[PDB]
Amino acid sequence: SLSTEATAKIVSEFGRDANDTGSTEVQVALLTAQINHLQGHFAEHKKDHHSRRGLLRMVSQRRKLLDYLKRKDVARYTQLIERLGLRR
Amino acid sequence: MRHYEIVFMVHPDQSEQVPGMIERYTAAITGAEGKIHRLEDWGRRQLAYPINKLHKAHYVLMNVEAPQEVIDELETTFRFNDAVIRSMVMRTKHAVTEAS
Amino acid sequence: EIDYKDIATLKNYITESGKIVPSRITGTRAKYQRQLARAIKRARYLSLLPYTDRH
Amino acid sequence: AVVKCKPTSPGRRHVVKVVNPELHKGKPFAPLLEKNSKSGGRNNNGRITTRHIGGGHKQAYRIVDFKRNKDGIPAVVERLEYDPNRSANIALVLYKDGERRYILAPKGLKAGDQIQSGVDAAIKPGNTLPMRNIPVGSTVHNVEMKPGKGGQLARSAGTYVQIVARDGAYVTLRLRSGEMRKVEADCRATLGEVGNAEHMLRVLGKAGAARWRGVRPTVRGTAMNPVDHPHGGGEGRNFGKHPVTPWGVQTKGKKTRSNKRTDKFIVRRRS
Amino acid sequence: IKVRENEPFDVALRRFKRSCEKAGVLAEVRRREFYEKPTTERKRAKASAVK
RNA sequence: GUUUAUUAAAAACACAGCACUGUGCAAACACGAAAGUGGACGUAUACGGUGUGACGCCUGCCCGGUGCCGGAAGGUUAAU
RNA sequence: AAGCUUGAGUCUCGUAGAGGGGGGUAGAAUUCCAGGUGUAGCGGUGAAAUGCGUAGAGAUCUGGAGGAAUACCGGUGGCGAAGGCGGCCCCCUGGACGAAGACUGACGCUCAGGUGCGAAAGCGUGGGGAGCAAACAGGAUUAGAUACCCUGGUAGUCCACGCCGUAAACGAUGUCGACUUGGAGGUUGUGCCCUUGAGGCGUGGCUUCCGGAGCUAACGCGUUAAGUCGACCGCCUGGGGA
Repeated sequence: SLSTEATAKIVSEFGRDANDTGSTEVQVALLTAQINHLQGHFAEHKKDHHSRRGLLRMVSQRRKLLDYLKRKDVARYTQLIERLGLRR
Repeated sequence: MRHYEIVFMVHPDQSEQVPGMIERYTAAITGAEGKIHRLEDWGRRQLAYPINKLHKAHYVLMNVEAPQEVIDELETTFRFNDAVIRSMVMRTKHAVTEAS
Repeated sequence: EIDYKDIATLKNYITESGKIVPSRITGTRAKYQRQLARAIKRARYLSLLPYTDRH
Repeated sequence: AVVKCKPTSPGRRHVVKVVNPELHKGKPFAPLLEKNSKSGGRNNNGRITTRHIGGGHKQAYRIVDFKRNKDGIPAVVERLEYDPNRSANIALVLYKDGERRYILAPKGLKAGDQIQSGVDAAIKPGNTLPMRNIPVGSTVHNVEMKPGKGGQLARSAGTYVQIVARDGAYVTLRLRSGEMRKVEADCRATLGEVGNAEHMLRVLGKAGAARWRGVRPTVRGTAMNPVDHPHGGGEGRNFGKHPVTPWGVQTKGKKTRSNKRTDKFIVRRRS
Repeated sequence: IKVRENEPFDVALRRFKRSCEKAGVLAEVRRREFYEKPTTERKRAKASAVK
């Protein structure tokens, strides 16, 4: 989960167009704000053999929200994959 | 920040150097953003297992609320005179402020 | 409870030879016996009790 | 880092090198450069005194300030550089007065970071703070076996050396040679560590690759004639003797230490 | 409280009853659930005294 | 790659690799009537030496002899 | 195509333990380093050697140091996907579990291939050698003893690590979903109690051992099923030979 001082900085950015913020656009932006934390973490002590299992749990949670959004709205999908560090 | 008891045994013969050592240590810890809650030393205290080959110690306590980023870097202050071993920081088990 | 390093309490849970008394002679639940064993073992690393009364 | 060569064209197959992108390569600071003349493995008495020597490619010498003359001066490390003269590599020290000197490249490889000199200096790595001020348990490098005599003992690559014990006005350290040795504690040392540590992983791969390194091929004693080496060829598979150097010393087990001046500084051997 | 004597000592005092191997730790482990299920036939405690 | 200039052109020698070992620095070792040099502007991932021969399979026994490493009680024993 | 909120995922809040990661650290016994006190023994077997040993072995002690494994606790125990993981401290950190509400609005389940993970032994690049010890030696026992005993000892164990995918990886239970009968006991959430309790009772998760139905040839499984019954992916059809 993410803190109330941090969620409020992301919801105002990925929830501009509409008052209801339930879109998976926000759900993957809030996930990336927590993968940023479990990806670093690494350094100090970059080497690992178990905590990165929690990162590969977030890989499925990310891939699912993108498949769901791509099924939802091709414009809100193609606009979203250009505003985050997605697909190299 | 987190609460730490920071209580070290000290060689029993250093009992009148303790007031200057704890001055030197506290003069580094406030800049490290630590708040002092309780600051004590006893003298004539005993052990059942020998340290520095003695069953006797002075005991010095520096119970603080401090940043978690500086609690092993604390060793740089103990090595600033290198006369004391094992800081024993003891993270959040018990706390008293001044006497209450 | 209330600062665990109380050696007068810890000396009431060991033999004359300093060995940890079995849970059945104190009526102690295993939940507490494991934590009391951890307290007695930690007290050696506080120098309040020898690792064996032999030394 | 360490790299093997691809087996393309004959002779590359076995060649393994050490490589480092974090360390600079180029020309040396000219006021600390000299060509350093060769002996040719011969001395002023007109005879050979060394073997496996001759030729090689062009090389100069980078002058390292191993014997120091002053203290107290603030500095910064301006360069971290490669050195063909030593496995430990080199670093350029810039003192606030506008003065430059070379030192052995510290394990951290970091440039543009300050270091202080003298007994006022902080108990921090790379400071010129002598062993009388340092805690026991610290790492030192280039440990200065005798004070004022400068940088010697434990200065080749991968070294650190830890101070193990105190013995009054002295300190004792432990060596990878199995030796535990006492020093007069006014010694400065490098108050830190030296880099590389990969140099034993190199594989020369080729029969000519020592030739450009000033090395010449040397014949086996039992393959040359009996007039030049105490071995001497036969007769196929002859030997019939105890094995010796070209000068009669038994090649294995037989000892040759004879100093007997400073035994009190050596606390333990073959440890 | 078997041994309890410190300093001066004479004769054997090694062979005792209760605690260590029967009554009521170690040995008899093949009986397993006999250590729990028989309740008031084999277990006095119950609280109010010595836990 | 090296070679017996005019009977051998090589499987030898060298050589990547390897073991065992000496060497704590005023190193061991080498030159040699002895200084001063060379080892090295190197300092134990540095230097010396032997043999075997890169790379892959790997690599046993005998300490009686002789040498080396180590040991000092008992005995032989010189100068004095 | 479009709802719906129940599956699922997200969220509000936190705890114990050998879960993982990076560093800091200590002692018995032993050996080495440096030495003393003292003398024929040590150590061990049904009985005895070799060996260490008078050149001081063993015993005993002062100062220093190394390394494995972390005694007791330790097992009706924890944590975990399996293998497993324990020792003390700190920083970072994975996964589990519940109640009243909030949110998307079937977003879910399984899964050929695909991507991942060793208790050990081994090998590979480089270290390291106290403890123990294959191999081999010395001495015994004996028909012999290639074993046990016993004086030594390499590889390996340890480490920076890499490769492998090895096993009784056997607590023989592939992964998901759901219905049903009792008890003795412990733990962890969560909600209650006319709490005269030194505590009690609901209701989820974990969970030991008996036990009713029913299934199996039989052991037994037994609500954490081998009963009952849907979804997906592999496996089986004599042994010798393989």
